[PDB]
Amino acid sequence: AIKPDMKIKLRMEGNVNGHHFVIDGDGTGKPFEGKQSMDLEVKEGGPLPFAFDILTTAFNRVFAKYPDNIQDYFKQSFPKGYSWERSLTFEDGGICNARNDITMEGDTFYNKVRFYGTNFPANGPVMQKKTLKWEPSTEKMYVRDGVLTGDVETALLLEGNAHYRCDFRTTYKAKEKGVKLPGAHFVDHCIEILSHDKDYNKVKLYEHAVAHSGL
Repeated sequence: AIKPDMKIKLRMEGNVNGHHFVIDGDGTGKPFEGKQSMDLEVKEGGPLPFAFDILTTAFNRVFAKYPDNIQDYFKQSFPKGYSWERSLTFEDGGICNARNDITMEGDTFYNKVRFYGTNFPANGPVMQKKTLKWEPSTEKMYVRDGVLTGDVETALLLEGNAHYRCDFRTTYKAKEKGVKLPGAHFVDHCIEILSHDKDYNKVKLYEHAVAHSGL
């Protein structure tokens, strides 16, 4: 069902601190190598009045290198696909909720992304655009009440040698009843903006991910 080379199509509609936007994406990935890249364009609401870095993790865990010894929930969820809901809790009270419904049509994944942020302080690094990047992290994967869940404790690097801490919780649900849940495991990952224009209206994004048993 999943080919060594797959395409990505994306539309995100969201609002952060009452600021509405629509952002489209076009990309390619190697599901078996755990690599994806995409070109993003802001279609409405630009130039965004907040850090682009808070949207980047909302822009498909099907593009993770899984070893044989861990059940790959994400490749086995296709062709029907799966959804996730995610909460982002920042140290300064900022909160985001994001959801994605992922379908596959031939060699292409379609992503319907929604993103909602609120309670970011006007003087904070997100609304002042002082964020530099996400630090690489490890996702902890386990089952909570019959639902595959993942936790990430990570941080944004800010200008002036400071970090801005964020906790992620994500839940993942296959469209097909019957897709067996995996055992607990880890996913190492890195996300990078490879290129951008002046106000981040056009952005090239890269992600690489590897699943392991922590040895």
